[PDB]
Parts: sequence; C-alpha cells; structure tokens
Amino acid sequence: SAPKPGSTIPFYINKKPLPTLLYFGTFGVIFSIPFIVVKYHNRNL
Amino acid sequence: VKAAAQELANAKEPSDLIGPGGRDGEVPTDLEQATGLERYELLSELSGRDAFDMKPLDASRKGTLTDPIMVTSLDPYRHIGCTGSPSGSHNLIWMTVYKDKLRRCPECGSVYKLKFMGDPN
Amino acid sequence: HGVSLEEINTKYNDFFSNVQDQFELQRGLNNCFAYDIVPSSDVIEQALRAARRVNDFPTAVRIFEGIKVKLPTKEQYQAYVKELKPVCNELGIVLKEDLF
Amino acid sequence: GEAMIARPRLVDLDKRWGIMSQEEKDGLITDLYARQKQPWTTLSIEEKKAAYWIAFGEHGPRAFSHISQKTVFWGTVAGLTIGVVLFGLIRTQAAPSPRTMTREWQEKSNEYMKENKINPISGEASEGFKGRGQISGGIFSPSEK
Amino acid sequence: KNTIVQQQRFLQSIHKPTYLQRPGSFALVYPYYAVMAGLGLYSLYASGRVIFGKKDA
Amino acid sequence: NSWWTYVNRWIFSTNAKDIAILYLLFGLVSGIIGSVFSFIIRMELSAPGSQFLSGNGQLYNVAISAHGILMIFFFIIPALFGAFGNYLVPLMIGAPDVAYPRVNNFTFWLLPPALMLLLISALTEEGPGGGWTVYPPLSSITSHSGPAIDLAILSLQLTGISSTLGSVNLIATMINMRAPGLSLYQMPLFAWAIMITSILLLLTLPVLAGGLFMLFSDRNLNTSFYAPEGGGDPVLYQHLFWFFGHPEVYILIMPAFGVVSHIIPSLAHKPIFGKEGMLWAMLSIALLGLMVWSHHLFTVGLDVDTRAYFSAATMVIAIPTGIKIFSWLATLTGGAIQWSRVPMLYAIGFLILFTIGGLTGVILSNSVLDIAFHDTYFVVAHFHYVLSMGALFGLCGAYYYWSPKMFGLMYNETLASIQFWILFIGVNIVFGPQHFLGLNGMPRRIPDYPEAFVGWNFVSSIGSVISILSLFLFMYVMYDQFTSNRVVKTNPYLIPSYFDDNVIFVNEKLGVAQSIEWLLHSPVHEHAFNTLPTKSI
Amino acid sequence: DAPSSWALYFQDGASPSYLGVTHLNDYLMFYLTFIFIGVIYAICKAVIEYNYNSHPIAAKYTTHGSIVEFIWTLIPALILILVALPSFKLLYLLDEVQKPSMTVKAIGRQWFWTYELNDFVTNENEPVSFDSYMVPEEDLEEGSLRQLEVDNRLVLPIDTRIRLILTSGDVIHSWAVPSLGIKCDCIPGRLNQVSLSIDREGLFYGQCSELCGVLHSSMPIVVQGVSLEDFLAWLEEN
Amino acid sequence: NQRALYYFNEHKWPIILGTWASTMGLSLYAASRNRYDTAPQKLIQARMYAQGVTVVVLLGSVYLSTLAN
Amino acid sequence: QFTFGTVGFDARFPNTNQTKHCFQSYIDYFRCIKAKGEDFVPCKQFWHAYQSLCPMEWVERWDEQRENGTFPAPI
Amino acid sequence: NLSTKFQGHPYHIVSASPWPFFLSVVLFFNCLAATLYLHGYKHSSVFFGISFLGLLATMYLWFRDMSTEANIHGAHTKAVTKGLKIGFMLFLISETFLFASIFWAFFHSSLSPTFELGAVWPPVGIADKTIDPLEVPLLNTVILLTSGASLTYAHYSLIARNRENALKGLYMTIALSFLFLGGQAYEYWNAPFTISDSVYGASFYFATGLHGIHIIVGTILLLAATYNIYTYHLTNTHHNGFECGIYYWHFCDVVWLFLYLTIYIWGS
Amino acid sequence: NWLEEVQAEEEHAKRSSEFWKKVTYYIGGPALILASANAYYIYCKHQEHAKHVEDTDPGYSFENLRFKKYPWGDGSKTLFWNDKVNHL
Amino acid sequence: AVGPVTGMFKRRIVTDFSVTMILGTLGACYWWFGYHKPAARQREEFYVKLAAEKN
Ligand code: HEA
Ligand code: HEA
Ligand SMILES: CCCCCCCCCCCCCCCC(=O)OC[C@H](COP(=O)(O)OCCN)OC(=O)CCCCCCCCCCCCCCC
Ligand SMILES: CCCCCCCCCCCCCCCC(=O)OC[C@H](COP(=O)(O)OCCN)OC(=O)CCCCCCCCCCCCCCC
Ligand code: CUA
Ligand SMILES: [Ca+2]
Ligand SMILES: [Cu+2]
Ligand SMILES: [Mg+2]
Ligand SMILES: [Zn+2]
Repeated sequence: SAPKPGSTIPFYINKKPLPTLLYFGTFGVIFSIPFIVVKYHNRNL
Repeated sequence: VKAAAQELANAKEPSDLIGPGGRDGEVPTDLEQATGLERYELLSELSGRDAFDMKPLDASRKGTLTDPIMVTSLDPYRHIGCTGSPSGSHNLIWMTVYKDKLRRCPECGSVYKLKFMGDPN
Repeated sequence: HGVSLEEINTKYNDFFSNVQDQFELQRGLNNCFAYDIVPSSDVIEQALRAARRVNDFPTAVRIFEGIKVKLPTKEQYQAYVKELKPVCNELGIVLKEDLF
Repeated sequence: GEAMIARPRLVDLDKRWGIMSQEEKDGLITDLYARQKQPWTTLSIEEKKAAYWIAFGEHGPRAFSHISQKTVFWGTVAGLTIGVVLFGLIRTQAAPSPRTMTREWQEKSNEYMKENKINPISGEASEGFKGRGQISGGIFSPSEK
Repeated sequence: KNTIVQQQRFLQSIHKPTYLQRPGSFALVYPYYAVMAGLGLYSLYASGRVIFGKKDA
Repeated sequence: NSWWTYVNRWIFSTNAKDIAILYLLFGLVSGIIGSVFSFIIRMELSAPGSQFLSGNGQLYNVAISAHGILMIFFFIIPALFGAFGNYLVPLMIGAPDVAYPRVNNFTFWLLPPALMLLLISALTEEGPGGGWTVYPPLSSITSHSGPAIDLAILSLQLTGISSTLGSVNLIATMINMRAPGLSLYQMPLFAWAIMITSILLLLTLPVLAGGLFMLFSDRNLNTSFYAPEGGGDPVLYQHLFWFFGHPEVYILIMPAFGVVSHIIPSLAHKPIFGKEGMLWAMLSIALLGLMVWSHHLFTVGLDVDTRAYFSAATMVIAIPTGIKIFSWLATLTGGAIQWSRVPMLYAIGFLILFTIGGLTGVILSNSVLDIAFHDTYFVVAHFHYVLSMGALFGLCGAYYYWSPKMFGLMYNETLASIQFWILFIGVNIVFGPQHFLGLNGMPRRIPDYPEAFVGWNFVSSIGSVISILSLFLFMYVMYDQFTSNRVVKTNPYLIPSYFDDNVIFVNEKLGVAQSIEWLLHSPVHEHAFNTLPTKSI
Repeated sequence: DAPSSWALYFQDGASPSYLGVTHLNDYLMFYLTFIFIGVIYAICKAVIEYNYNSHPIAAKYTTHGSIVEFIWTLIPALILILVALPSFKLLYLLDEVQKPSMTVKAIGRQWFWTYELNDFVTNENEPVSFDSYMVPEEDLEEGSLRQLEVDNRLVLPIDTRIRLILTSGDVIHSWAVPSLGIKCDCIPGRLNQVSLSIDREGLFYGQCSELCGVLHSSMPIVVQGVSLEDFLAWLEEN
Repeated sequence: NQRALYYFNEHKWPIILGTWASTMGLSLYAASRNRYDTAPQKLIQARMYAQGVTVVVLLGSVYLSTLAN
Repeated sequence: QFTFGTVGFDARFPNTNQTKHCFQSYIDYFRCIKAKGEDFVPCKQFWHAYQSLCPMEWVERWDEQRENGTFPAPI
Repeated sequence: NLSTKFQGHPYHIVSASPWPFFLSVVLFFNCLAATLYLHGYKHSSVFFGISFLGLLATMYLWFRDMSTEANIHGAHTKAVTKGLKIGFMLFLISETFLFASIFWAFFHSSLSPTFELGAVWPPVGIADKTIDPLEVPLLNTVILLTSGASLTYAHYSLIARNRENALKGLYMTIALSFLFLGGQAYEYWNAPFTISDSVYGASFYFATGLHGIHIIVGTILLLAATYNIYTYHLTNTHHNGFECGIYYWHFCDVVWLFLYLTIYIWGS
Repeated sequence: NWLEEVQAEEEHAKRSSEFWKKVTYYIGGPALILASANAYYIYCKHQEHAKHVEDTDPGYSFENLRFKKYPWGDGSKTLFWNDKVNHL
Repeated sequence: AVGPVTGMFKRRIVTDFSVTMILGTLGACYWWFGYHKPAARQREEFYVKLAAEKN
C-alpha cells in the first residue's frame, strides 16, 4: 500500500454543473434551521 | 543467548515466529508464548543487537565533503534535525537527507550522507 | 551572551580569506550581513577576491548591493564605493546602479 | 569559451525568458557558466546583464503572486455598501413603532424632566443645557403632523 | 490442555479484518446490526413524538 | 464497490489525520447555526418595542441560550482544540499516529448525536430559558415544567465525555511517543499549548459534570441540593459551575496563542524571541487560572476578605499574559515582514483586539468597580471582544495557514483579504458602541429597553448584518478552493535568502523547514514516518 | 439619574457610595489609556518600518535578552500596585458599618417588587407595605419615561443613613440603581444587607439585573428623595 | 493528668490526619531501599499500612471519647 | 409622633450575610418571654430586633409552625 | 535479513474498528430513552432496557478485539505496553477529581447549616435515627482492607510462577468483594431515611452509589483477569490486564477509607 | 547473566508471596470474625423494633419532599422503600 | 579602509521607544487634565451653589 495522493481528500466530490447546486443548497438548510425553530415557536399564540 | 541468535538467523517470513509452547500446570514465560513483533523485539534484545533504529544523531565532530556523517535508514530518505557543533550551537533546522546525495546544512555547513540499510525492492 | 563585534569582524575576515566553494561563500555572506555590523573595507576586499576565485560575478555585485542596503545614509555608501574603486576597475566588476 | 555570444541571444532577456524550452534555458545557462571563467574584464555588458538576471532574477524560486490592493479596497467598499443597503431593506419589514417615539412626546419628556430635577448637573435639568436631551433626532423622531 | 500455540499459528492464516478474523463471528455481528437498525428506527419515531408533545393513548 | 471503500475510509476509520477534517467540517456546520441565531438576536434588538418576534420573551431567552451554548461548546473547542490538535501534534512531535487510534474516533463520533439532542431540546414546548449557564432556581421544575432542559444537560454531559476522553490520549501521545533525541522541554510551542489545555480540561471537566448531574437529579429524583426549602443553598451551583467556567475561558484561548506563536516567526523570517519565557508564561497562566474562579460572584454578597483576596489574585494574571504580547512585538522588530499574506494579516489583527479586550477585562476586576458593570453590556463587550476576536481570528489564521497542507490546494488571495477586511470592520463596529451602552447602565438579556438606548443599538445592527456577508464570502472562497486545481509545493513558505542564487537554491537548498510538517508532501501521506526522524542528542 | 441620548460616560448621581466608584474609574483609566495608546502605536510602527521591501535582511541572531525581560516583568507590577492601593482602601472604607436610623425591605417577587417598612410600628399598629407595578404603555402619563415608570415609587428622606435588606420569594433577582451606585442580589432564603444614603432631592431610576424568566425587562425601580417634612407627611398618609 | 487526656478528644481529627500522612511518608521512605519492587508496588504497601494504622487509631479515639462524664 | 430608631451594629454578625440575625432574634425573644414574664420590659427589645429584619413573610410561617409544634428548634 | 520484512517503529497500527460509530449511537439511544421514561411516556420502559442491553453488548464486542489483537496478532510490544498504563493513571486522576464534587457539596451543606435545619448539621429529628459506625460499616471496611492483602498475595504468587496460589487468592478477593457489596445493599435496605429527605440523605446515597458502581467495575475487571489466567493466556512478566486492575482496586480502597472517615464518623 | 537475575527475582517473589500469605491467613482472619461477632452482638442488643411513632413532630417541613412524582409504583414511592421501617 | 560601521539597531529601537513613551504620556496627561478636573470643578460648584441657595 504505497500510493501517491491525488491532491484531494475533502469528504465528497465537487464539479461545476450539478454538484455546485448541492453544495450551496445544503448551505441553505443549515442557514434556515433557526428560522424554522422561530416559526414553529409562534404557531399557537 | 546462542539459541536465540540461531533461531532469529534462520527465519524467512514473519509467519515463522512462533514459540515452542508451554506445559499444563505452570504459568508460561515470555520466551515460549510470544509471537509477532513482541517475539522479534525479545529475540533481538537477547541477541545483543537492536530491533529498531532509534539512535539519535551524531552531534560530535563536523561533517566534510571527504568524510560525511553517516545516517542509516530503511528508506531512500530520512528526516534529520541538525543543531550543529556540540548541541546548542545554532538554531535547530529540520531537513531530509535524500538518497545518493549530500545534504549540507544551510547554517553550519555540516555534511550528511545516507546509508541504505534496507531492501532496494 | 558571548563574542563582541570586533572579534566577529576579524573572524569573518579570516574565514573569507580561505574559501573554495560557492555554497560556502554564499552562506558566509548570508551569516555575515545579519550581525548588525557592516565589515570594514578589508573584509569586502577579501570577499571580492574570494568571489573572483570561485568565478561568480553576480555575488560580486550583490555584495555591493547589500552594503548599500544595510548602510543608513548615502554619504557613507559613497565613501565606501570610493574606497574600493581601484579594485572595481582592476577586477572589472560593475555596480548594479550603473548596469541598469 | 573564449568567444562572445551573439547579441540577439541576450537582448531584453527578461521578457523572452517567460516563453522558452528547457533545452534552450539549460544551454544558455551552461554557456554563461562556461564563459564566466575567463577574466571578467573581457565580458560584454549585455553578458553581465544576462548573468545577473539569470542569477538574482525575478523568476523561478523568487516569483511571488501579486495582489492588487486597489481591488481589495474596492471589494471592501462594495461589501459595506451592500450590507448597509440590505439592512435598510429589511428594516422596513417590522412592526409599527411605539407611541412614545414622536418628536412631540420627546419634547414633552424633555420639558417634564426639568420640573422634576432629573440630571441637575450636566443633563436635562442643568443651568444652560443647550444640548439635545432625549431627542435622538433623525428617523427616530418623526414629528407627527 | 495448552492449545495456545496451535491456535496462535492457526488463526494467522486468515486475512480478514480483526473483528471478523475469528471463525464463526458473523453470528454475533449481523443480528447485532439488525437490533441496532430496529432501535434507530424506533428512536426516530420517539423523537418525533417528543417534539409534538403527546403520549400514546 | 466504492460504497464499501468509502464507508471504511470515513466512518470505520482509525487514522488520526483523517478524523481532523471531520472535526473541522462539523465545527463549521455548528458555527453557521450559531451565527444565524446571533443575527436573529441582533435584528430583534434593533429598535424599541417588539419588532420581529411577536411579543415573545421565552423565545428570545431560548435564542440567546442556544446561541451561547452552540457557539462556545460546539464551534470553537471542536474546530480549534480538536480539529488542529489531532492533525498537527503527531506530525509536529514526529510520531506515526495518536497513541489510541480508535478512542479518538469514538471521541469524535459523540458530537452529532449531542447536536441533534440540543436541537430537539430547542424544538420542544419551551426550550432552555436560562441562558448558556442554566441556574438552579429559575431552571427547576417549577418554572420549566417540561422535558426541555433535561436534554440540554445530557447533551452537555456527552460533550464533556468526548472532551475528557479525547484529552487523555493526546497527553499519552506527547509523553511516550516522541521522536528519538527530542526532549519534552524542546517541543514546539503549539504542542505545549495543547498539552496545557488538555491538562486543564482533564482536571476541571468532571466537577461541572457532577454539578450538572446534581441539577438534573434535582428535577426528577426529588433531591434538594439547590432548593432552599429542603435545606440546600441555590448559591452552591454558582461555585460548582464557575470552578469550571473560568478554566474554560483559557482552554478556548491558549491554542490561539500557540497558533500565533507559530505564524509570526514563519512569515517574519526570524526565530521567536525568548522561547523559554513564553513557555513559563503559559505554565504560570495555566496554574493561576485555577485559583481565581469566584470573581464572577462579586455581587452575590460574599464576606469582605474573600472578595479582597479574589480581587488581588485576578490582577496578577495580567503580568504573565502581558509578557507574551511584548515577546511577539519583540519578534516583529528586526525581521523581514510580509504583511500582505493573509495569515500575517490575521496574526497582526489578533494582537490589537485581544489587548483591548484584556484591558477592558482589567477594568472590571476590582470588586468596588464591578458593581457598576456587573450584568450590564460592559461584560458583553469585554468577553465578545476577547472571544470573537482572539479565538475566532486565531482559528481563521490557522486555517488560512495550514489549509494547503491538509487539502493540497491553494485558495484565492484577493478574496481572502477582502473577507478579512470586511470581518474586521464589521465586528469592530458591532462591538464598539456596546461599551458605551454598558457604561450608561443598560442591563443584558432584555428584548426591550428604555427609550434612550436606541442610537447605539441601531448603529450596531448594521455591523451585525455586514459580518454575515463576510461569512458568505468565506463560504464562497472555501468552495472555490476545492474546485480550482491549484497545486501547492512541499513548503510554500520558503524563500531564497538575500545572497542565495536562483540555481544553487533550487538544486542544493530545497527540502528544508523549521518544522517537521513542512517536509512531507502537500497532501500528506497516509502511513507516514516508516522510520522516525532523529535529532542531535 | 436617567439615561440620556447618545450618552458615553456615567450618568449624574448623588451618593457617597457613588462618588468613589467614578473617581476610582477615572484614576484607573488614566493608567490604562497610556498603555493602550503605547501598545497600539508600537504595533503599528513595527510593521511600516520593517516591511519586506524596506528591510530585506533579517536580524535572525538576536533572540535573547536578560535586562529587557526584567523590566518587562517589573514595570507592570509597579503599575498594578499603584492602581491597587486605592482600590483596597476604598473597599474597606466602604464596607464598614455606620449607625443606621431606618430600615427597609425590598422583597423581589416574580415581576414586581414588594417594599415594606416595619420600623415605625407603634400603637398605630399599621406597618407599611406596598407593591410596585410597571405602568402599561397605554396608561403612561404624557411625557413619562416608557419602560421605567411605576405607579408606586419608593420614598425616602435625604441626608439620613438607611439600611436595605433584600430577599426574594421565587427566583434570584437583583436590586440595582446606578445613580446611587447600588447593586445587590436577592437570593431566596438569605437576607442581603446594603447601606444607602440619598444626597440630592430628585428621582432615581433603575432596573433588575438578573434574568428571572419571561418578564426580566419589566421590573423597574424608582426611588424618590424628599425632605423630612415630606417624608413624614407621606408616612402619615399610609 | 486528666488534662492531656481531655486534650486528646478535644482535637482528634488533626491527629488522625497527621498520623495517616506520617505513616504514609515513613513507610514510603523505609521501603525505598530495595531492588525488585516497582514504584506502585512500593506505594501499595504504604497505603495498606496507613489504612491499618488509621483504623486502629480511630477505634482508640472512639473508645477514649466515651469519657464525657 | 414618629422617632427614627432601629437595630445598630452587632459584633456577632458583621458580614454582609444576615440570614441568622432574624432567626437568632426570633428565638431569643421567644425564650425571653418564656422565662421571667410577658411583662418584662427589657424582653421587648428583642421584639423590635426580630421585626425590623424578618421579611414578615417568614414570621407568619414560623408562628403557624410553632402552633402545632413542628418548629425545628427547642423553643 | 528479516528486519526489512517488518515495520520500523514499535507502535501499533489498527484498522477498521466499526464499534466507535455504534457506541455513540447506543449512548444517544440511552439518553433519549431515559429522558422519555422519567417524564412518563407510554411504551418507553422496554426501550430503556433494550438500550442498556445494547450498550453492554457493544462494549463487550469492542473489548473482544483488544484481546484478539494482544493475544494472537502479538502487537503489544515493549513500548505499546506503557501508554496503556499512562492512560489508566490519567483516567484515575480524572475520577479522583470527579469524586470531590460530591464531597464539596456535602461540606458546603454541612459546615454552615441553614436555619430550617435547626442550625445543627444533623437535622433536628434525623439525628436520633442515624446509623451506628460501630456496625456493618466497620465490618465492610475490615473486609475491604483484608481484600487488598489477598490481592497482593495473588499477584506475587503469579510473579513467582505458581498457579494454584494465584487462583486461590483471586477467588478469595472476589468472594470478599461480593460479600462487601451484599453488606452495602443490606445496609441500604434498612435505613430509616430516604434520598428525598433533607440534604443529609440526598448526599449520603449520592456519595455511596458512585462507590458502589466503581467497585462493581473493579470486580468485573478482576473476573476478566482470573478468566484470562485460567486459560493459560497471561505470562509471568507480561500481565498488563492484571496490573491495570490492581491499581483500580487500591484506588477504590483509598476512596472508601476517606468516605467512611468523613461521612460516617464526622458528619454524624 | 540472565539465569542468575531470573533466579534471584523468583526467589524474592516466592519469599514475599509466602510472607503475604502468612499475613492474610494469620492477621486478616481473626479480625474479620471478631468484627462480625461485634456486629451481631450490637444488632441483638437492640432487637426491640417498635419503630412506629406518629404525630411526634411529624414532617418538620424538610422530610419526604415531593417536587415531581416518581415514575415507578403508584407515583409517590422511592426505589428501596420499605414498609417496616419507613413511615409516612 | 573606512573602518567598520555599527550601532544601527540600537538607534532605531531607542528612537521608537522614546516616541512611543512621549505619545502615551501626552495622551494620559491630556485625559487627566482635560476631562476629570473640569468635571470635579463643575460638581463642586453645583453643590456649593445649591447649599448657598438653601438659605
Ligand atoms: C477567551 C475568553 C476570555 C479571556 C481570555 C478572558 C480574560 C480575562 N477576563 Fe473575562 N470573561 C469571559 C471570557 C474571557 N475572559 C466571559 C465569556 C465572561 C462572561 C461570563 C458570563 O457571561 O457569566 C467573562 C467575564 C469576566 C468577569 C466578570 C465580570 C462580571 O460579570 O461582573 C471578569 C472580572 O474580573 C473578567 C476579567 C478577566 C481578566 C482580568 C482577564 C485577563 O486574562 C486578561 C489578560 C489581558 C491583559 C491584562 C491585557 C494584556 C496585558 C498587557 C497589555 C500588559 C499590561 C497590563 C497591565 C499593566 C494591567 N472577565
Ligand atoms: C465563541 C463565542 C462567541 C462568538 C463567535 C459570538 C458571536 C456573535 N455574537 Fe455572541 N455571545 C456569546 C459568545 C459568542 N458570540 C456568549 C457566551 C454569550 C452570552 C449568552 C448568555 O448571556 O447566556 C453571547 C451573547 C450575545 C449577545 C447578548 C444577547 C443578550 O444578552 O440579550 C449578543 C447581542 O448582540 C451577541 C451577538 C453576536 C454577534 C452579532 C456575533 C457575530 O456576528 C460576530 C462575528 C462572527 C461571525 C460572523 C462568525 C464568522 C464565522 C466564520 C468566518 C467561520 C470560521 C471557521 C473556520 C475558519 C473553520 N451574542
Ligand atoms: C463510571 C466510571 C466507569 C465507567 C465504565 C468504564 C469501563 C471501562 C474502563 C476501562 C477498562 C479497560 C482499560 C484497560 C484496557 C487494556 O489496557 O487492555 C489491555 C489488555 C491486554 O492484554 P495483555 O497485554 O495483558 O495480554 C498479554 C498476552 N501475552 O487487554 C485486556 O485485558 C482487555 C480487558 C477487557 C476487560 C476490561 C474491563 C471492561 C470494563 C468492565 C466494566 C464494564 C461495565 C461498565 C458500566 C459503566
Ligand atoms: C450514571 C452516570 C452518572 C455520571 C455522573 C455521576 C453521578 C453520580 C452517580 C450516579 C447516580 C448515583 C445515585 C445513587 C444510586 C443509588 O443507589 O440510589 C438509591 C436510590 C433509592 O434510595 P431510597 O430512597 O429508596 O432508599 C430507601 C432506604 N429505605 O435510588 C433512586 O432514588 C434512583 C437512582 C437511580 C436513578 C437512575 C436514573 C438514570 C437516568 C439516566 C441517567 C443518564 C444516563 C445517560 C448518561 C450519558
Ligand atoms: Cu427580576 Cu430580571
Ligand atoms: Ca426590541
Ligand atoms: Cu473569569
Ligand atoms: Mg449576576
Ligand atoms: Zn547546522
């Protein structure tokens, strides 16, 4: 087991066309979780 | 001692390092129920040689183009941290001693050369 | 705390007197112009002679470049270059500021 | 190497060095090294220029990436402007302000604090008190009309 | 009664990962995987129940 | 099948350096949520009255508590002490890998369930409503009558388990598995900082664990530790918690000290000034960080002598820390400085902001003065100006310094500089006016305020908005780093000396460095160090 | 006495316990401003004068020092001693016990204070007690201070030592008035003691400084100093 | 005497702590003179001796304190 | 009509904490009245001492407890 | 040359180990199930028990791998058997600091009794219904003290290459530990005060339960050690799993000594 | 060489193990039985029981606190509750 | 021979230290003699004026 690393080990794959949507979409959900919490705390008022 | 050295000498692969075994009724000693790296270390220590290469660098003397300091390794490189004349001369500098090439310190000018005590391929 | 600065000057003069390796000369110069002291004109004499011996013109120019950089005032640098002018003519080295 | 090199091989080497082949570079450097063993008094000025450029050049090991500070400044300015505009845009999506945020109420409070002697040293109940008091002014005091 | 050396030599003929090296080890692993899967499936539903406060009835 | 290989590599892994990336990414993910919660808080607190939250107080309390817990327990410690404490120490000291390779993996994998538990807690009927330091009487069954604050305690206990079990193998690694010839006293300063933080964590975490479990039992098993009705004292919890609370505000910062100490000399081309002095200053700060904990309880009403002593032993800490600052200054005077590099920018920006924060801290160490600032916005200004400026900046500097080694790709420089400048300006404007607000006497943890505290809050909200744009820019630059294909050399921070030639340097001086990690290939190998490095005895 | 608009420093107050805190703060700031300016200037100047393009040659052989370190370790110690001496003299002077002439109780309930005086108990047999409730916004008198006004405000005489005893019934509260420089914590089960002495004849506002749940922002405190005759009349009214 | 005897039970805790520490130290010092005894092995015997002496002195103190007539 | 007078400094409780002052005053007053007689004038002093400090929300509880006999004190 | 076929450093290289990803999940299950149960959610008692069984199973599966690697792979060289002691010493230090929190709570609640407790540490009423320290506690401390001598006898007999005596000593030590646990349980079941009774009981039970858990762990460790001995696995010079239990037992002994000195005699 | 050191170490171990066996068989034994006899004697000395006292200063406001009902049993019982010594 | 030239680092360091100390002292002195003393004077004047007016 003596390979040469390929200069990439980021826990996933990145390309331009399709994966860019997934990378920046997953960023939206984490950015929106607290808004979901706030909205759910103000439904029975 | 002689038995240990003879046993160590005649062995081809790591799978051949197995002790004779103990006997029922008495606790077994390390010399008879040790396998793998543990047995390797035990036999090397008994034989008087060193199992692993962990000798610090040779601080005494200064290297020269016609008389370099020999750094032994099992690989075509070995990282060494030079400090220079009797330890404390200049600031510590790390470096890598490539195969078949002379590594000259950029501060004290000492010369180191590699000794490949290993298997080429 | 150890050696003064006058003994440093003498030691580096002695070292520059006898050297026959480009790497040796370059590392000696690197370690010399870092001690807060600019050596006297004799040390520069020896350094230029050594550079001539090892056949490295770029170092012969870089020595004067470093002298100019380290000195604080222009008048001192002008005096330095004036003192070493005849050697510059003899060996044929050309100062950076004149080359371009 | 007792013979000089042709002039065109060394002119303005700074720009030409960018585009070349390893063979040509190696040949040029080895020729220069060979011709540097003769006494320097016989070297041409262009040869000295080329040798200095090759040795203490601005390429190879010492060629650093350049950052245009003008771009950094303009980017920061644009970011600040966008931030301010966004804050202003999401400020107009809130609830109506209280009833005590009116210039008339602020003036009434300023006049009322003088009767009760509040801050009677360097405040609203001082001797001259040419200051502002509780009138934050600006959009914080939209005088009702 | 000392089979230590014999089994020491025998078990070194297997190149499988250390948690499957011993013979007959799948029986103690796969049922465990199934049990953990069931527990996690229940745990998701339990958390969902907790969020919307309600006790089964 | 690639699925099996992927699962083996990333889930059933035992490689020390391949777990650090997981720590870093999870820390970033938690930090995003923390920052968004802070943005909500600061947008609510802009103008007087109920602006955005429809006249809700419990929701705001939940917001502040969750923000504090998320950004102090799940963001800085895992992304700084763990992400960079595992990747560099084995390399820096010259060891194959951590002493216990799978205990580290177990320690990491306790975080995701803890975060999920905290989120479930925040989503229950009420949620944690007592700030990031839950207090006994307000956080007993009488007020929070639901399964909301129980989960938030189990999450903290799980995080404590992870920290106290991951801080043991580091010590066992730096004591027993050093390279031949290298002694303990000669270890790099970053390793010493990591060792000291590990010692502090190991010593202090279990006390908080016990206190939190006592509080948890006081709600369910009918114990009466913190109930004045049964015979307890509600002030005991303060002692037990703050015996750990302070030794945790030094655990957060010290890795930043190490990172700056390793960033300055590398880009200043001069060795650090007085290494032994810095080591002894760090040791003294660590030792003196345990004998001063009650200075958070000046208004509770302790006897005079206790207040006098605890105020006398708090100012002393300012002597050693100060030394460190001077040393870094002494390092800048003399050496060539490349100030345009992003790591140097962050290192320089760290000093000014941290010294301002420390001076502000020294302001409110006296017992007499503390009555005019306790539970006001001056404390908020002080501790934010220290944490979000000395720890966050240290983290960003460490990332921008060591990213090419971990990932093997080079980021953009213009965008990094723009992000740094935006963050600097935004945070400074955010935390400037809070000083005046605290000075004028405005309490903290109030969604609404009197009518005269409007201007400064309205000013600070703008900066709070700008910082989020800075975060967006950081996300974009991190993305662009991964999909640019910009190879990086072995040791990018090596430049020829003044007299070194361009060919002699290339063919005779390459492969040199002042630290081991810069000798290995840019995407460091998996099984590095077949034969250990050696040092002169 | 009350917060101002765009204010920077403290607000005007009147109390012997408040005249010391501000003076000590000014004295300490005198020392701290010099250090702040010096450090920032040194940090900024060390970079402009040693940048790469001006100082290519590094002084890598100077990483030591034995007289500089001593001064580093010594001067801050002197600064700390100089700042500390008053900070202890004032503390011990302030904590001593005078001869109080009146007593009050400030029980901090959930979202409203309960004031009580029992000293004047005599054949009258009417110990005085009342509760302070924040006035709602709609009920505000014209020109009043929103979020800082109460229907019933504590009334005390001026130039007379007063001893305040503080406790609570539900959770940890805090009685805090900056104008008079008072801040103490009401913990359920123990009685905290504080000394107080009004100096001027005015109104002083404050708010609680320890969160108590959902209405931590609606527990204002109002103290009114009045002459002796006015205090006697007010007491006779109740 | 009847005075030192009353003193004994007047302060019985500091004597117990002192004798435990003294036995620990004395045993540890005495045992540090042999060859085939690892450090934990040496400390273990000191722990045992200290516990035994502490127990016996505790029983003695409990017996002595009874004279409260 | 109204004369300013209250409890002065006491050496036993100099610290800020005064939790024990009210308890001690209460117990001492009740022991005082138990002995001698209810008409003893000096005894009355303790009365004031335990009325100027106790929040008056505890005195009622203590009296109610002492009614049946569950008071956690000798008297 | 056989050296070239081995590795250069003595340290250990591990692989796979899928258990760490499962122990954390089981802990999450345990925490959630406990939270649900304490508040009385329907169909939430079997969940807790199954989660606990899963935890025990995963821990056993983990600890099997270490034995497999140490007794067959032969990867426990002279240096790898020193970190396994340093880590245990650090863990013991951590537990020692944890055990001081409860003592701090007890001392704070005892030195300065509140008024509602009668101003005397033993709360009025509860003073007359305490437990005599000249009773079962004395037998328990004597048993725990004489267990150490048996343990040392077993260890030394093992070192001297003797089998019968080592097994006999381990048998006596385990039996005495069981007897101590039984006595403690008996004393628990015959106390006239519950946990929710003032702070005295809430501290006594809290301080004793932790010691009970620690001694149970120690007993399990000794059982594992004796089973390993009986199979002809442990040698005379390499018995790390035994020296790692001796320290735990003696630390428990010392902690019990301190606990009995403080709580039983002083605070009563 | 090796044999001499091993033999000496084994001899020392044997002697010390014999000493500790003697200690644990001749000192740790009698004390155990004596303590057990003392415990039995003191237990028998007060085997009167009759621990049923009611209304004699009951409750005291700090015994049998019920902040939250227990989950096991009816809802107001402890874990090791005993109906023979514990009274309400 | 122009002789060795030395003593450059010390001059620069001393100059920087001197200017830094001068600036710090100037700032502190301005703070203490430009804000504190006028405020104390104003407070004393107000109190004495009130006391005189009381008559
Ligand atoms: C990384 C985090 C961090 C760090 C490093 C510090 C460092 C310090 N902190 Fe603080 N602190 C917090 C995080 C931190 N703190 C938090 C989060 C809270 C709030 C907790 C809560 O909400 O309850 C808090 C609250 C807090 C309080 C409580 C006030 C109150 O609530 O009433 C006090 C009291 O003294 C204090 C003091 C100090 C001091 C003296 C230092 C010192 O370490 C500072 C050292 C630095 C310097 C001294 C400046 C540099 C030195 C020189 C330039 C030399 C010259 C200096 C002199 C001559 C003095 N801080
Ligand atoms: C590390 C700790 C930390 C950090 C970073 C922050 C960041 C911020 N905090 Fe806060 N805060 C606390 C710790 C922190 N805080 C604590 C402990 C409390 C007390 C809670 C309580 O009272 O109980 C508190 C309370 C608190 C209050 C008081 C609320 C109240 O009392 O009512 C406010 C008010 O505005 C506030 C605002 C902010 C803002 C606007 C930011 C940010 O906008 C600052 C700028 C930072 C960013 C924009 C993040 C950028 C992130 C990156 C760039 C990622 C880098 C990652 C890698 C390189 C891997 N926070
Ligand atoms: C509340 C606080 C307690 C929480 C519970 C913690 C429990 C785990 C504690 C750590 C114990 C193991 C550490 C040493 C490992 C080691 O070093 O093992 C190294 C040895 C190596 O063998 P060798 O080299 O001697 O073989 C030499 C051959 N020639 O392998 C073992 O013998 C494995 C032993 C496994 C059993 C250990 C005990 C397991 C825990 C029991 C309690 C479980 C219930 C807990 C309930 C909470
Ligand atoms: C577990 C890990 C803890 C870590 C922190 C340390 C805390 C201290 C140690 C643990 C508590 C010991 C209590 C004393 C034991 C005892 O024996 O209690 C005795 C008492 C009974 O007495 P009685 O009144 O019936 O006697 C009457 C005599 N006539 O039982 C109890 O009331 C209940 C105690 C057990 C409750 C268990 C609930 C567990 C919930 C989940 C916990 C979290 C799990 C997830 C963790 C990641
Ligand atoms: Cu009462 Cu906040
Ligand atoms: Ca608002
Ligand atoms: Cu602190
Ligand atoms: Mg407070
Ligand atoms: Zn060297």
